Amino acid sequence: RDISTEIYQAGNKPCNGVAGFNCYFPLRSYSFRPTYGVGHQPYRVVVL
Amino acid sequence: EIVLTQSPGTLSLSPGERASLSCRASQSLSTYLAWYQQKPGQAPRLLIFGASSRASGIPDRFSGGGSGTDFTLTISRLEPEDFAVYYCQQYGSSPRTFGQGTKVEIKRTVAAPSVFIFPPSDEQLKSGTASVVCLLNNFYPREAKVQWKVDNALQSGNSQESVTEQDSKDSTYSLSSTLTLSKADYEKHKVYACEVTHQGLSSPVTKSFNRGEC
Repeated sequence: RDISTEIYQAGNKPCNGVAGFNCYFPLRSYSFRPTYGVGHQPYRVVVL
Repeated sequence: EIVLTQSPGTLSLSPGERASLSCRASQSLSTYLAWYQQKPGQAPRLLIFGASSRASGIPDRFSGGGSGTDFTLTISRLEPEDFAVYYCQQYGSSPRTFGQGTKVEIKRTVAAPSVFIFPPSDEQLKSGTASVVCLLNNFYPREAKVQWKVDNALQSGNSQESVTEQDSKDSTYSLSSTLTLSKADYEKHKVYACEVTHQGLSSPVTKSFNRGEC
């Protein structure tokens, strides 16, 4: 399990802790709506 | 591969303030579509991502809209530079797919085409392959119909159609159609004719020549 929120570095230039070009927040918001298609629709998953 | 199509195959509009582009997808994309502008002779450039948020380095005039099945791209202000082929790509569901694309034409006064027919050269006849070239000059709209008639009989599938890009000075399109025949086949038919049907033309124009300049 990785919970790090450090800005990803995709460029030679130092990220600087600012999500500029070539620096993007690793976590991306996930969007769910009732109208959305079944594939997009959220599924609760538990693995034993 | 999700099936996606662009509602206008080609749109012709003047360089003013009106533009609209529509893409329809069989399966709902849940607001996950992008638009790309490809200039002729140039690599495609991202215009918008997600159909809601403008990409960096993209002018404010460009706008995106629509959700799920229906996606609409509208340009509030149009400039000559803007005209280009536009492709919408679906990335919501793997595999990613690209739309066929829509070219935005420049509106100009409708013009009847100029038809030129050239008989095959003697050197070409010596080679043994005879080609008849039909030339269309300064015809708008781009869409046109060329039919080859030999001895008053239509010919299909033996012709290749070549269209130049819209001319900058007068916004006009030129089309060349080539009919390829063997020397024996060319000898068999005395008369070669090409029928062109265009919006500008009041009636279809047929241009013909007799074999050996008869």
